[PDB]
Order: sequence, then structure tokens, then C-alpha cells
Amino acid sequence: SHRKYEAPRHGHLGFLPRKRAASIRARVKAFPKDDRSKPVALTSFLGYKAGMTTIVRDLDRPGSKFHKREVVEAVTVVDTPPVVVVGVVGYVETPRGLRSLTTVWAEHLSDEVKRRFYKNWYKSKKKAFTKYSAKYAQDGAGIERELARIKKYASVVRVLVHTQIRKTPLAQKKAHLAEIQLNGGSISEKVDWAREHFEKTVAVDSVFEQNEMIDAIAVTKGHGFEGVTHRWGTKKLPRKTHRGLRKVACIGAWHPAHVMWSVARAGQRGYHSRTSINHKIYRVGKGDDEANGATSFDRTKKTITPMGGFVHYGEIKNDFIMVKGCIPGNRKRIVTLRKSLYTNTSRKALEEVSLKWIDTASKFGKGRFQTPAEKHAFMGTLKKDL
Amino acid sequence: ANLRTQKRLAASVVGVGKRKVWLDPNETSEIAQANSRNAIRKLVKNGTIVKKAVTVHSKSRTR
Amino acid sequence: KDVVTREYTINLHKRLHGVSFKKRAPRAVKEIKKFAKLHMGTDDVRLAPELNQAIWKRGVKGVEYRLRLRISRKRNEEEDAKNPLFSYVEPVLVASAKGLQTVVVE
Amino acid sequence: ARYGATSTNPAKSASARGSYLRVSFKNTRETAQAINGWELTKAQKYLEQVLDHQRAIPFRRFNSSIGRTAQGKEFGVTKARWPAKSVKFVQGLLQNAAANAEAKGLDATKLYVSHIQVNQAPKQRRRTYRAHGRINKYESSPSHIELVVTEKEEVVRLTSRQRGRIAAQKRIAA
RNA sequence: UUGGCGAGAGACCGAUAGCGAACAAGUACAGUGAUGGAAAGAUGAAAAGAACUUUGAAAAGAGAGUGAAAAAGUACGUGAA
RNA sequence: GCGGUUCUGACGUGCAAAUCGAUCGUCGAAUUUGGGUAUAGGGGCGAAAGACUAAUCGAACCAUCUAGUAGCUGGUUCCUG
RNA sequence: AUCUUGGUGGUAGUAGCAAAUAUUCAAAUGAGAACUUUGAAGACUGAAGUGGGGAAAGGUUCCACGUCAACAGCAGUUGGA
RNA sequence: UAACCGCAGCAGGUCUCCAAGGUGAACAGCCUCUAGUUGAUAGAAUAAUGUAGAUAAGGGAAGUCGGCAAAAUAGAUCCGU
Ligand SMILES: [K+]
Ligand SMILES: [K+]
Ligand SMILES: [K+]
Ligand SMILES: [K+]
Ligand SMILES: [K+]
Ligand SMILES: [K+]
Ligand SMILES: [K+]
Ligand SMILES: [K+]
Ligand SMILES: [K+]
Ligand SMILES: [K+]
Ligand SMILES: [Mg+2]
Ligand SMILES: [Mg+2]
Ligand SMILES: [Mg+2]
Ligand SMILES: [Mg+2]
Ligand SMILES: [Mg+2]
Ligand SMILES: [Mg+2]
Ligand SMILES: [Mg+2]
Ligand SMILES: [Mg+2]
Ligand SMILES: [Mg+2]
Ligand SMILES: [Mg+2]
Ligand SMILES: [Mg+2]
Ligand SMILES: [Mg+2]
Ligand SMILES: [Mg+2]
Ligand SMILES: [Mg+2]
Ligand SMILES: [Mg+2]
Ligand SMILES: [Mg+2]
Ligand SMILES: [Mg+2]
Ligand SMILES: [Mg+2]
Ligand SMILES: [Mg+2]
Ligand SMILES: [Mg+2]
Ligand SMILES: [Mg+2]
Ligand SMILES: [Mg+2]
Ligand SMILES: [Mg+2]
Ligand SMILES: [Mg+2]
Ligand SMILES: [Mg+2]
Ligand SMILES: [Mg+2]
Ligand SMILES: [Mg+2]
Ligand SMILES: [Mg+2]
Ligand SMILES: [Mg+2]
Ligand SMILES: [Mg+2]
Ligand SMILES: [Mg+2]
Ligand SMILES: [Mg+2]
Ligand SMILES: [Mg+2]
Ligand SMILES: [Mg+2]
Ligand SMILES: [Mg+2]
Ligand SMILES: [Mg+2]
Repeated sequence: SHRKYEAPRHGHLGFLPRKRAASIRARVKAFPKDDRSKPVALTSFLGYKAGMTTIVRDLDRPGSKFHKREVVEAVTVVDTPPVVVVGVVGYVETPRGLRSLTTVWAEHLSDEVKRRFYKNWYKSKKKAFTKYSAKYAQDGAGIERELARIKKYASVVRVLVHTQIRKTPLAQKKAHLAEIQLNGGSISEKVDWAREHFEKTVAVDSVFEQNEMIDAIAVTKGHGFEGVTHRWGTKKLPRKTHRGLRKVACIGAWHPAHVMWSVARAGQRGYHSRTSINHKIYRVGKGDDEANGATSFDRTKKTITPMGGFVHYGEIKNDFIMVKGCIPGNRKRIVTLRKSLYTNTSRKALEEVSLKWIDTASKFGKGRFQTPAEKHAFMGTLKKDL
Repeated sequence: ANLRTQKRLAASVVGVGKRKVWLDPNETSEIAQANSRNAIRKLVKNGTIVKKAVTVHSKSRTR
Repeated sequence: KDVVTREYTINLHKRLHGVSFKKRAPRAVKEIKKFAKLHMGTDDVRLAPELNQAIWKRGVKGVEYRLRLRISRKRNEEEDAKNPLFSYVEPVLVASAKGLQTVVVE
Repeated sequence: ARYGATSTNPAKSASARGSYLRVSFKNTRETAQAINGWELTKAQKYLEQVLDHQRAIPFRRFNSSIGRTAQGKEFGVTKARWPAKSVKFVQGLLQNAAANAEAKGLDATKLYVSHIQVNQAPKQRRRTYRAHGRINKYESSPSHIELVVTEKEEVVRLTSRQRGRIAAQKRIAA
């Protein structure tokens, strides 16, 4: 008989199966539509989630009760040192979908990248690309022919880049390698661009700008095997329930005589791939800048690193991206930032953002001071200082 | 060795509980030979077996 | 690998973080054995009874945060044991375990 | 005497057996299969490593609802274990067989385990007490084990028509 | 004349049969008690029941031996499923 | 100490053929209890529930009459013609 | 024949061996020590006791020497074996 | 909580004597001395679901057959009933 009262189902059947993602680096599954009039450019970039902090700015939203008033907003800082370009892949359209025709690699790969081709680096003889590099000997006609292939046949071109994980505070030495699609220009212009950046770096300021909406693609924080109550949000059963109460009481009718795929069950929670869209960029930070935590209103020379370091992360000595709100993944996780797939023309999307103040107190407790100097002024002299 | 008997007899001869007899761990061979209450009596005389002191319960704080 | 003696501080606080109370002092014993194996490479670790007293001084859940230990790698002279060397761990009678570096002893 | 089916030369073989051993049959069968066919020195080292939890015995038949382990990977399995009581009994038998081979004067460097076989011995019966005044069996499942180490060592009918063809063929080739 | 004693027999049963009981059986064991009440035969002609050697802490193994046979080793004829 | 209300808690192939925990009733008498002693099966005993009478009660247990009767259920053993 | 007696599987190396706060270090013994003995330490019963005696009941369980096949649902050199 | 009964070395049951210090009304609970014990398969890890024990912003029985469970109250002195 019909369920006595209606309610929406628990959870979304578009995110099944709730399983452990296949890699720790989430795949970009769609790149922006290519406009071949524009100059050649990366459509995405790699970074590492540092942490979150807090911002003040004035709101420019006519008609809002908070128009021209200060709001405080959470932000996420992604540590984005420059990516090195180390190769090109040409894809060709087929009636079975895109297929990679050939890859060409740079002559010289760093040990950051070479490490990605080994499970036991320390014991290896380190032979990766040793015969390949010798293709570049003579003029290197072998490379020239493979590039000519790409120019002749390819319908889309992607560059292989790697992170410079050495520049981060992370314990890992093995860089992450990823294909990023080149938009803009002809196929020939794209493969030239790629050729003229082999071994060169690409800086986040080339890709992103202040106020641009971007998408964050990352594997979500893991939580291991989870019960139905927290994994799906089902209602806890009454206190009088024999045999436990964090459960679904009825897992099906008698017919179909099968448990249906749509019923909530216990299993893996977290470590899923996710693509969150429309995160506005509030700051593209320079690493060299000693005042990258300062603003026009707050002229205090300071970096974005909060007192104590970002908890479980470290300093931020590199270029960075500051994005409104939160993104998938935990501190230290590789993250792919992607250009918007569409042209948003909301008033929310078009707002030009100017930060009054960036919080930089310690996140390892109830931090009261923005800088060491601020602390020393308020406290005065202590016994250790003497 | 198994001195379980020696500890029982020592308690009886010294007139204290088994929890207060101390059997010298360096003199296990000699103690193992003490089958009789006489034998145990000699061992107590030459300090191979000793009566441990009572654990103190002071009445100092009470007073 | 030679005969050596060194004095070490073990941080027991960080190693017993979160351990069940009835298992703190027993776990401290195993943690000291593991630490001797790290530093001396010897599977056979012997703890002096006096060290055992030091670990258990404040009962089963009152293990000191830092202990100073003298660890002596010594030649095993017993028939034909599996390991030719063993470590002996003994306490260092000191006021405070704080502020000390590893040092060698002659 | 009288072992299971064997196919080796008895002159180049030594044998050992143990009967009514109070050790799990299901565990020893798996242990025995783990070394069947191995060079004898290799089998001894491996059995030492199993006692040290460095390598495992793969459990191929009697393995329902055991646990999974990375030490299974060298043998292609997920389910492996370290049955110490089985391992000890089997090492006693390999020691006995090696000695027996030395006494016959076989070459210890070329010995391999050519036959190993564990059989179920008669059960040993205790009882367990269950709810509501019931009694059930609580039996041991002992083993017979036996092994043998061995030195390694390294008209045409044709119809008249076919005959005629063969002749014609050679008359042309020449 | 289904008891007792002494005899002779059988187209009877052949160790889950025949008396409950071929055997230290009205036994062991159960029950407060009246009562209830089993299982359990077969090395070989003869113990000739394996000296001695070797591996093992030992049980045992491997040899050697006894025997017509250990494809008879007392966990003993045959030895099914 | 004696009891056994509620959780309709634990357990529910148990620690247990009635237990465990918490909560609870009573706690100087129509009180609790050891031993001795009396009452025995259409009988006893019952501040009464058909309760209790050796894990047995709207008629105990044991043996015998007894292989009790069954218009009812189940089974009923080789081949071919 | 939910047949009778006996034997044997799959289930399965699975359920499980989680109440009563708690163990640790060294030496000895020994083929072998989480479990034996001694010593050191840490704890508990907390005198309406896990202490010291008895009644019913048991019947040698007491004590020593030897000693581990079985039994003490892990072990065992220990034991009410 | 292993000598008795309960199929057993079973968290059950089974009559009684002796009885220290502190806190406190107290043979309550908690801590200790004399005496006794340190038994009860262990090691590693710390998912879900449990069992036992807890805490919770704002609201305060809207939950449910039903305030079931839990919380709140709590000793003593004075007042006031
Ligand atoms: K319904
Ligand atoms: K399993
Ligand atoms: K009979
Ligand atoms: K025969
Ligand atoms: K009548
Ligand atoms: K009766
Ligand atoms: K009658
Ligand atoms: K009829
Ligand atoms: K009885
Ligand atoms: K209500
Ligand atoms: Mg409806
Ligand atoms: Mg949520
Ligand atoms: Mg219920
Ligand atoms: Mg924080
Ligand atoms: Mg914790
Ligand atoms: Mg399965
Ligand atoms: Mg049971
Ligand atoms: Mg019973
Ligand atoms: Mg008969
Ligand atoms: Mg014959
Ligand atoms: Mg036979
Ligand atoms: Mg068959
Ligand atoms: Mg109760
Ligand atoms: Mg209930
Ligand atoms: Mg259950
Ligand atoms: Mg009625
Ligand atoms: Mg009839
Ligand atoms: Mg009848
Ligand atoms: Mg299990
Ligand atoms: Mg249980
Ligand atoms: Mg123990
Ligand atoms: Mg207590
Ligand atoms: Mg106490
Ligand atoms: Mg005795
Ligand atoms: Mg046992
Ligand atoms: Mg045993
Ligand atoms: Mg009994
Ligand atoms: Mg009992
Ligand atoms: Mg007083
Ligand atoms: Mg316990
Ligand atoms: Mg609340
Ligand atoms: Mg509140
Ligand atoms: Mg209120
Ligand atoms: Mg209501
Ligand atoms: Mg309602
Ligand atoms: Mg209530």
C-alpha cells in the first residue's frame, strides 16, 4: 500500500556509486569549448589546497540591504607554483571517440617528473626517457616528424604539465603530471606554443585573473566505511529499537524480491571525485610579494600565511589563488582549477571584488593577533625576551 | 625449582602470612633442599629467609 | 656494527597519546623496545628491572612524558642465539628529562 | 611403510612420516602444498620466514572467510596465513627426511620435495556445553603427514595407392 | 512342568543376529527411589611383540631384523561405502 | 536479609532448560530461615493461581496388563510378458 | 517410513573463546615459558572480605616424591590431572 | 566464580561464628592495615552496526498507545507549610 506520508528520497542518485575514486587526482572530464580566434592558452591549472581563512570586503550589489557595506567571507587558498610543460598529445576524432595519435616529450625531464614513472625510485637505475632523449640528437628530425604528425591530423591538442612539488612544503617528492587542453589558435599554433614551452614554466597569472569564475575538481576527503545514517542522511530509528537504530528499517517490498539499487546502504563515505563550479577568484597572489596578505585598506606588510603556518600545511612561499568559499578535498590534496565551461552573466558573477582585509591570525587556536609585531605591542615585554 | 612449599612452611614457621616471607633469589638451590620445618628454621636464622616489614598505615593525618 | 652506549630521551607523551588507561604503562614498555630497535638495530632488547620500576612509578596510567635512557649495544655471549648483539636499556637518574640531546658514553 | 602414490626412484629418495599429530589437518594441508616440489633448502628458508611473518602460506582450498593480506601476492592470492603449529611439525619432518637422506648418502644440494601428503587422522573428542542443557562435540582434527625428498636428475601402414604416390613423388624429385 | 539338577538333539541364529548379556553383564552408567540398563568377539602355527644403527628433547621417523606374509606391528584377519 | 515492578534493557545455539544489569517492593513481623517431624495420587497441600506435590500437574513417577484400539497419517524391498 | 543402529559430510578453520578494573621487568628451570618458581614493581578483595573456621554434602580432593599421553574449550615445565 | 547440587573446572543455588583505621548517622559508598589473590586465551588495529557508560546550542513532550528511557530533586540546620 502507498507510503502514508510523502517525503523526498535521501540523497542523489546521480552520484552513484559512492566508491573510492580510482586516483587521488580527479580527472577533468570536460574542457571549455575552444574559440580558435583567441590566443593560445591553458584551460586549467594544478595546485595544492593550503587551507581556508577569512576576508572582509565591501559588497557591490545594488538593491541588496548589504549594498556598499562590509561582509565577511570564508575563502580557500590554493598553493599554485608554476607548472612545467613537458609534452604534447595530439588527439584525432573517430566514430568511436577521441584517440591519442602520438605524444611528444621534452628533451629533459626533472627528477620531480621522472619519479612519477617509478614505484621504487631509490632502488632504480633511473632509465626513464634515456633512449628517448637521444631522439633529440642530430637536428632531432624524429621529434620534428612527430610534431608534424600532430599538426596534420589532430583535432585537439593537450600539453602535459607537471607540478613543482619541491616548491611546496609537502613531504612528497614525486610530482603530479596531467594533460591540460590548449584552447585558442589553430592546431599548428597550438603545437608550436607547446614546442616553444618544453621545459619552461607557466605561471598561474597567465591562466587566471581576479574575479573570474572557476571550477574546482578534486577528490573529496575520505571517511572510510560509513553507516546509512551519516552516509545517506536517513532518519535515526527510535530509542526502543532492538538490533540497533542507525539503519533503514525497510530495505524493500516483498516484490521485486531483490534489494533495489535505490535503497540506502552502508559503505565507503568520501574519497569521491567531485567538480564544484562557480568559485569566484578573489586574489591571484604572487610568491615574491612580501605583502601578498596586505590590501589597499590594510597596508600592514604581511604574507597570506597565518601565524603558526597553515595548520597541517606550512607557509605558502609561491604564487597562490584565493577562491571564495570552499572547494572539494582536504589540505595538501592536489586540485585542478578549470576555466568556466559557460559564460555566466549573473550580477553575482560580474561583480568586481576588492578586499579590505585578509585575516592572518593563527588557525591552531583562537588566534588574537594578526602579526608578531601586533602581539609584541599588546603583550609588551615577556620574560623570554629578556 | 618450585619453592611453593618452602614459602608455605616459611610463613608457618615465622608466623606471618606468605605475603611477608622473602626467599633469597640467589639461594634457590639451598632453599630447594629445605624440606622440613627445621631446615626452614635454619634458613631463617642465617638470613636466607626473612620476614618482610609490615606496610605502614600511619595515623599521622588522622591525629 | 659495534659495541656502543648512548643516552637518549624518549618522548613517551607523543607515543601514548590516546592509549587506553589500563594499557599505558604496558604500551610504554613495548614502545621503549621499539625505540631501542630503531636506534640500535637489534631485535633483542632487554629492559633493566629498574627501568621497569621507573615506567610504572605512578601506576598503570601515570607514565612520565619524557624518560632519559642509557642504551647499551652489547655482544651476546650465550651458546648460539639468533642475534649476535642485544640492547640493554637502563634509566638515567636525572632531575628533569627536559632539555637533553643524544650523547655517547665511554 | 606404504606411502601414497609416488613416481620417483626409491634409490635416490628418502622419506619421513608422522602419525596422529595433534595439528589442524586443514592448516597442514595448506602448509604442505606450499612447499610441494620445492628444492629442499629453499623450503627450509621459506618455512623460517613464515614463522617470522615475512612470507605467508597461501590458503587455496580451506580458506572460506579468512582474511586478506599483501603477502599473498607472490602466489597470486589474497588469502594467506602463517600457521605456526603446522609449520613447526612440517619442519620436523623435513629435518628427519634430510637426515635419512644423509644416512643413505644422497647429495643434499640436489634434494627436492618430491611428495608430500597430509591425511586426516582419527578425531579426538571433547565436549562443549551449550545453552538449554545441550552438549555438542568439540573435536580435534589431527593429521598424518608423510614426505619424500628426492635427488634431481636430468610401424607405418600404407595402401597401394599411397605407396604408388610416394614412389611417383621420388621419381620426379630425382 | 518358560524353575532346579543331569543328559541328548535340531532343515534354528551366527556378534546391529541369537537371551539384555559369546567378553571382569544384570556389569559400567543414570535415577532420591521404585526402577532403568548399554557398548564391547577374531595378530600369527608360534611372540618369533622389531636386538642393533642413525635423526629427534621426546612421541616417533628412517634403516636393520622376525615372520610364509608386517599389503599381519598389538591404533593388529579380510578391510566395502 | 527476603522479594521480583519497569526497562517490555542484556542474553535469547546463553554464564544459565529462568541467568545478568540497572531500576524497584518489603525490611521487627500474618518476618526470614537450618535441622527434625507429619500429610501420598481421585490422594495430599492450597491467604485460591487449578497453584504446588524432585526441570513432571485440569490428576506425579515406576513396572506391568500391552505389540492396548485406530473407519485416520506415513511406509511396504527383483525382472519381463 | 520426521524408519532403527553405526559411521561421515557441506556448513567451517566459520560462530566464536569480550561479565567479575591489571598487568609489567628480570633471573631460575626447561627441548620449549604471556601462563611454572623466586625477586622486583603495579593493582584488587577492603573485616556483611577474594581473610580465618565450621554444619550439610563430597570422599582422599590433604601432604610428598616422580611426572605430562589424555584432561585444565589458548598454553603448560604447573595442577583438585 | 574449581573439592557440594546444577550432564562441567557452569556469572545459578546452598545453614552459621569471628570482624581493624579514616570519612560519615551508619555492618552505606569511597580509600587503607592484618590476611589472601593478582585467576578469568592472547597479540595488533581502532571501520560500520552493536552492548555498557557519557555530553550537547536554541526549543522543551511538538516524540509516543502512554514522558517508556533519561533528566531534574536529594544530606544536614533554620524558616515556612
Ligand atoms: K504503506
Ligand atoms: K574474514
Ligand atoms: K544388546
Ligand atoms: K593379513
Ligand atoms: K475425589
Ligand atoms: K522424580
Ligand atoms: K491415575
Ligand atoms: K471415517
Ligand atoms: K546427578
Ligand atoms: K507527549
Ligand atoms: Mg503518497
Ligand atoms: Mg552533511
Ligand atoms: Mg525491545
Ligand atoms: Mg583551527
Ligand atoms: Mg581518542
Ligand atoms: Mg563469503
Ligand atoms: Mg557454552
Ligand atoms: Mg543445566
Ligand atoms: Mg547382541
Ligand atoms: Mg597376506
Ligand atoms: Mg586389518
Ligand atoms: Mg571412497
Ligand atoms: Mg532480575
Ligand atoms: Mg526483554
Ligand atoms: Mg545474539
Ligand atoms: Mg481459571
Ligand atoms: Mg503392529
Ligand atoms: Mg502402541
Ligand atoms: Mg573468529
Ligand atoms: Mg560473547
Ligand atoms: Mg595471565
Ligand atoms: Mg571496588
Ligand atoms: Mg581497594
Ligand atoms: Mg594439593
Ligand atoms: Mg587446552
Ligand atoms: Mg597442549
Ligand atoms: Mg559437580
Ligand atoms: Mg557457580
Ligand atoms: Mg565521627
Ligand atoms: Mg575481565
Ligand atoms: Mg539541548
Ligand atoms: Mg541549554
Ligand atoms: Mg521551561
Ligand atoms: Mg502529543
Ligand atoms: Mg504525532
Ligand atoms: Mg521512568
